[PDB]
Amino acid sequence: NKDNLRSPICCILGHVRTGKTKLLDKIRQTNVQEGEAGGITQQIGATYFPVEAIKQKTAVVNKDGKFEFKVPGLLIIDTPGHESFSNLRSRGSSLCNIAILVVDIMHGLEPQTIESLRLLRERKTPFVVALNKIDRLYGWKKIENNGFRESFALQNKAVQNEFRNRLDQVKLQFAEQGFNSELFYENKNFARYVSLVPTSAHTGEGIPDMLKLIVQLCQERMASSLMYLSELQATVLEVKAIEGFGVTIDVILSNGILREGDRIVLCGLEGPIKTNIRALLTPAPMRELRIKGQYIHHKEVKAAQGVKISAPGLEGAIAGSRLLVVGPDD
Ligand SMILES: Nc1nc2c(ncn2[C@@H]2O[C@H](COP(=O)(O)OP(=O)(O)OP(O)(O)=S)[C@@H](O)[C@H]2O)c(=O)[nH]1
Ligand SMILES: [Mg+2]
Repeated sequence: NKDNLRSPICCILGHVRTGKTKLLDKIRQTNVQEGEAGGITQQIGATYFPVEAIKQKTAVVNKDGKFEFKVPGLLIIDTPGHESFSNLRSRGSSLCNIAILVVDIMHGLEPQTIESLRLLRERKTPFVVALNKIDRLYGWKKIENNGFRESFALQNKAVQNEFRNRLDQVKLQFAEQGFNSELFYENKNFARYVSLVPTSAHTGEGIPDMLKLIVQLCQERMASSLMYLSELQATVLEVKAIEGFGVTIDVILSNGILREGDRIVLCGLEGPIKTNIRALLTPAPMRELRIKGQYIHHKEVKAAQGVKISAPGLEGAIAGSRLLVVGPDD
């Protein structure tokens, strides 16, 4: 049914300083990356992208306009690239229906790329690879926010030669790791072979191709079930004190529908916590949940979304705990 439609979850994974947060910043038109403490990503980030915005940002690679969008929206998960946060990467990976694996085209596959590849392989998660930082190709000239193929056609042959050498050795690296990969238009076996999207976080080039590709991951590679809403699933990302709201929880609503006044149960230090959802909040669209700002009050939220819950007795709450809704009787 057209209602009960579900927004899938996409996880961005990659080696440290590969441009994950920067790519998200370019799509969002924000500056989270500069703001980050320690100059690193240390927490899971949630941004919701309405399908309209995706249509906007994919216009250059879909100018006839006959490409089909059957998703209501897409929830996007940013993850830490550092070696230390294996656990956060694992959690994010557990949550996400599809993925973008970011590779620095200059460096190729690196240890955390390998780790992420194991994570994706183990949970059989459909993914595309973003060859980021293509502007670092010597003598690259920019057309802002343009499809990769269009701008690549305009490049000189030094740039094309460097690009195809790096592309070749990245393909050989993937082959060594047990993956057959292809440049996204060159791929004839979408099910078995991984599409590669050259991108620039600074220039925004290749991003429309990437967006349209994760969309096609949702429509073709992802299970049909997850196109539609189902029995509720939610996971606690964070526990924090917010003023006017006391101790609140940042939660990923993976499936189902969350409602205001719902009696919920989640896990705390020494045991279960049963309470009622007094306030159901989201960040503004195209904005991170962890980043503070304004909130939108909801009387219900449909999966998948990043939400903030205000409720009594959430002090003990544990991150990574599942969240359940308790029905009125028996
Ligand atoms: N030239 C160029 N630089 C980029 C590009 N993408 C990211 N960078 C630079 O690389 C650095 C790291 O970017 P960042 O967004 O923090 O990567 P990350 O994957 O999120 O890093 P982390 O979360 O694992 S710590 C930043 O200083 C950014 O300016 C790109 O496409 N082109
Ligand atoms: Mg980051």
